[PDB]
Amino acid sequence: LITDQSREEFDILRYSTLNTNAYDYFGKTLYVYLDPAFTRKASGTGVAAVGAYRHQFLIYGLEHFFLRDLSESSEVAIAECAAHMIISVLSLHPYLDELRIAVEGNTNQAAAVRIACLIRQSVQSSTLIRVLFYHTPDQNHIEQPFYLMGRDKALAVEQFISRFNSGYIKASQELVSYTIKLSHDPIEYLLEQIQNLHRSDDLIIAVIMATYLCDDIHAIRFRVS
Ligand SMILES: CN(Cc1ccc(F)cc1)C(=O)CC(=O)C(=O)O
Ligand SMILES: [Mn+2]
Ligand SMILES: [Mn+2]
Ligand SMILES: [Mn+2]
Repeated sequence: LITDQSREEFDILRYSTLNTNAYDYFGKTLYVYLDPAFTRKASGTGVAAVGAYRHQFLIYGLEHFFLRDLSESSEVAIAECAAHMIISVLSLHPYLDELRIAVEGNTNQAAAVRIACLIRQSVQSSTLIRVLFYHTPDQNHIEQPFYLMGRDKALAVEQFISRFNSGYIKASQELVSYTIKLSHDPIEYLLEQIQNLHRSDDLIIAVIMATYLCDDIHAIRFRVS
């Protein structure tokens, strides 16, 4: 259960990240979590781009979208959508010099590795940046660029609820979203998913997980793909 004050302050108090006199105030690494679409009913693809300000977090980008055809063409669509958001966030924040991405590979491990590669090729065509992916060892023990969700989801949700209520999770006032803002405010949209958090959710799961993978404890899992 999320406090009404935290919801109110999340809406009215946002980080002004474009003052050139304040570029050296923020963390220089962008953490991205991607939750791909999974179908009786179909879920969408959730993407969140978070960063650090001291011991707090700020959301830079959010993407939530549903596909019309889910046969390999969707992999290109998911990757391009995520890459477009990342490129725009990096264009506005020149202080970001590292990119740490986690692609959820629970639904399909092979498709997750394909998406990771597609994002890496798009981002590297557009900008010169260090790109690291979360690596998990597969059935054959070879490290692959995907994240596997399990029991730790309970820990990540718990951690989030405590940080959110303390006001340690804030939005950027130059928050990038190409998929949302379609008769919405991206924050008001995210807040609706926050109010339904229990003990569609793809966007809040991406926010919870991106802020969870910020920890030093996970740093060793991020490698060049
Ligand atoms: C079923 N899984 C994979 C999963 C498996 C085990 C686990 F602990 C956590 C996640 C989904 O990711 C579903 C989803 O996004 C959705 O319905 O929007
Ligand atoms: Mn408002
Ligand atoms: Mn998922
Ligand atoms: Mn999902």
